[PDB]
Amino acid sequence: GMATVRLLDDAEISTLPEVKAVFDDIRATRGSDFVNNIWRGLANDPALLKRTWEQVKTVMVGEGALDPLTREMIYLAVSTANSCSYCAHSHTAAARAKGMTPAQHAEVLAIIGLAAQTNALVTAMQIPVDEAFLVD
Amino acid sequence: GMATVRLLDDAEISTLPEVKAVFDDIRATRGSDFVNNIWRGLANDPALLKRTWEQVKTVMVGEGALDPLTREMIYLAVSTANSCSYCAHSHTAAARAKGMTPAQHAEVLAIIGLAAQTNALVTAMQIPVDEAFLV
Amino acid sequence: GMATVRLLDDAEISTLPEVKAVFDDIRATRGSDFVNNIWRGLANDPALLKRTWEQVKTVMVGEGALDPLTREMIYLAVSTANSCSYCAHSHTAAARAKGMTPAQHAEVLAIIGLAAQTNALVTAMQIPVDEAFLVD
Amino acid sequence: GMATVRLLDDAEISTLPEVKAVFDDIRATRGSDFVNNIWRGLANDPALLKRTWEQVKTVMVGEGALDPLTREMIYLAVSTANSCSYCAHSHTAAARAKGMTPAQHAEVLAIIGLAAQTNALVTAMQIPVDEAFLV
Amino acid sequence: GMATVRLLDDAEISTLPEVKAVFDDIRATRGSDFVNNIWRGLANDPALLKRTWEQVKTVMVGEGALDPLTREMIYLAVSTANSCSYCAHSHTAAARAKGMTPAQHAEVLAIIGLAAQTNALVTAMQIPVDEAFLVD
Amino acid sequence: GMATVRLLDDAEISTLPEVKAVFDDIRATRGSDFVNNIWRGLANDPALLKRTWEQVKTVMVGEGALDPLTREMIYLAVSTANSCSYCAHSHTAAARAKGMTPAQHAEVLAIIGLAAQTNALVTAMQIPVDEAFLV
Ligand code: NA
Ligand code: NA
Ligand code: NA
Repeated sequence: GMATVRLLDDAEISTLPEVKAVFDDIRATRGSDFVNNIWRGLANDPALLKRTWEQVKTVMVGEGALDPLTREMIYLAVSTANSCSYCAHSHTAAARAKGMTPAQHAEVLAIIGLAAQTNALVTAMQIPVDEAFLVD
Repeated sequence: GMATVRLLDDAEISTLPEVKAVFDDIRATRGSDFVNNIWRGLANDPALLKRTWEQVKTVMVGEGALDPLTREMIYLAVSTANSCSYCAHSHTAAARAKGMTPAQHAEVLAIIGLAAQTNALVTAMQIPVDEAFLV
Repeated sequence: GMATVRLLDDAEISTLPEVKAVFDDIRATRGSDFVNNIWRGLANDPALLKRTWEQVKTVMVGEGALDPLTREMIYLAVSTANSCSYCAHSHTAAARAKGMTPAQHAEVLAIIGLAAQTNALVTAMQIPVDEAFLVD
Repeated sequence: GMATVRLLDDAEISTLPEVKAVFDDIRATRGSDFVNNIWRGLANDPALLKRTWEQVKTVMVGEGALDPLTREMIYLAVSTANSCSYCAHSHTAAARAKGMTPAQHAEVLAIIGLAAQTNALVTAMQIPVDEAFLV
Repeated sequence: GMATVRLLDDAEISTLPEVKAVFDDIRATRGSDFVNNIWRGLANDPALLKRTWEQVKTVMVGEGALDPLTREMIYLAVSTANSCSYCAHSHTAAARAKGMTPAQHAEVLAIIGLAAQTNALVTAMQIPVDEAFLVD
Repeated sequence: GMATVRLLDDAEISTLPEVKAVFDDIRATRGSDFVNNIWRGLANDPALLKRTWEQVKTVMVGEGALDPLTREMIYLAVSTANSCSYCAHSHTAAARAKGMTPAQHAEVLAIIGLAAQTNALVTAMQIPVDEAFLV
């Protein structure tokens, strides 16, 4: 296929208790029977699959200091700066599912573009850290 | 110096009308006298200085989609993923000044670490885009 | 095509002695008549093609401090961190050809994910280098 | 300070039972008293500290696919390609402590430089994936 | 489609004065009726579209310290180092349109490869900045 | 030290015939006695030192497609986008020594910032490649 690993289908996963447990938890957690490809590739290693899902579930689900949409927008900006194409798609879809409006999307993009610009400029100028930033 | 350009000080900026216009605008906009070093470096090219500041005002300052703190936390996240040291400092400072609490900072860091990991894993596996995402 | 440069075929390469010399050496070295696309794009500039191949041959082939499989796993991790999609494919194939097991692959992935995480966290925290790391 | 978070010292960690549990576990695991600064930064968020340490133990410590040194050299390579200065230092130190010799270090650097170059060249040419790799 | 945003067509754009103004300026500036996809995705947010185009027009068009071809080659090298696949294509096409020869292209590639190599080596070695570089 | 390898000084290089050959060649090539620290780090692996220098001479030095300054400015741009601090310094210095003026430096920075922004925006939107670019 196009991944460097096999993408496991539901039929195979039902024969793999460790993997089925994780996939059913994803579905129960997300409120949808759709589980996206990232998980189907991680499924080749049950231990990694569970470590990754447990993190995602802890960080991105439940009460916390930031609302779920805000968390997805941060995830989307990070995915972009890391130039992960799949991640740009999945987290844009997830942001939309968590209520991201066109207006909000446009602003997220604007920030990602501006930040990339100023980051590059700072790096080219080798701006030293202001001493005011270093006070305890 | 330590930068690859000179960092213009206030004394020099006094006699540079196009540049003082921006520094005045920055100070008038942030309510403070302190202008950080990025701007002092950009000041070598008054046009680029103006363009950069205009973008920052439009995107970052005022009524808009997202609150100022949310914008700043997205800005911090980008700065980290792009590996810019100065920028991590500057935008951690900005987010705090815009009211980022310890609790919020901890969750931003957790999201940044987690996204770094999944991004890396997806890239290694070369996961193709779900047809669902394309409809 | 899809590359920003032409991909040279065997028929054309046989008319180009400088390029044919390199391609035949790749085949002799690798023990296979298959030469992958990277080389076919580099072939547009014979000098660059030979500089690149000579490096690859020196670093990745022959006795050295690390075994060939270990070298490919490092190459694969680097390719990933540099987000080169083609390189993720080619070096996963090369790692497999050099004996990488499913278990080993899963561990390489695990390290790449964990390292990306801790690298990001360190960068966000701007952790200063421990003085113990700086002793001569 | 120089970090964007405080680096908890042993005195503070003494009275932080969830955090001392991890520092004790780290020390008990590495056989040494020295815990590097990354952990002291992570200690501000005891949960993230625990999660990060659990991953490191599972992936990096003990019987597994690859020897500990090989794991460390892959970790070093990633850290370099991601451009993390602290991490280059920390994992060069770890690899040496796990027995990386001058000769091995030189070859890792050579591979890292070479991969950087070919990755860059492939990206510029936008080489499509061979159909062979997809069967 | 394949973008995470809609790509606006000419028919729709003619109903959107703000967006049509920008697109016609691109065409007038570039001397061609072809406007590439980046602009059609930015078109979902007129304000961002105009901010981006105004920058591009100011920096990349008109008299300045560097000739237009040189500007495109720098843009292409940056795009590559940022691993933006679309940008590698568009700026290679733009460089060619501004007169880039095969010989020049090969040299740009050579520099991009070499720089990526030395940058990686310096980073792995953590080479400290020579004091000679720090004199005012 | 501050580097993860030792930086060989001229005294050590005196008695290292393969390495002095390169340092002599570098100095003979640049017309100057000053050899920057990158080479002193590479000198730990004489073979890698030689390979790296051979590439630099072939690509960067002499008659070729592009003038030496243009090559250096492309090299600077790459170094910035790859986020290498030392390299930003070294290649800003090289470009100046090869005649980069304030005006040229300002435009390089402007291009680097602009490309960073559009690259980021294209990646976020996942713009597909125009069929025009593929004919
Ligand atoms: Na002054
Ligand atoms: Na204390
Ligand atoms: Na000495």
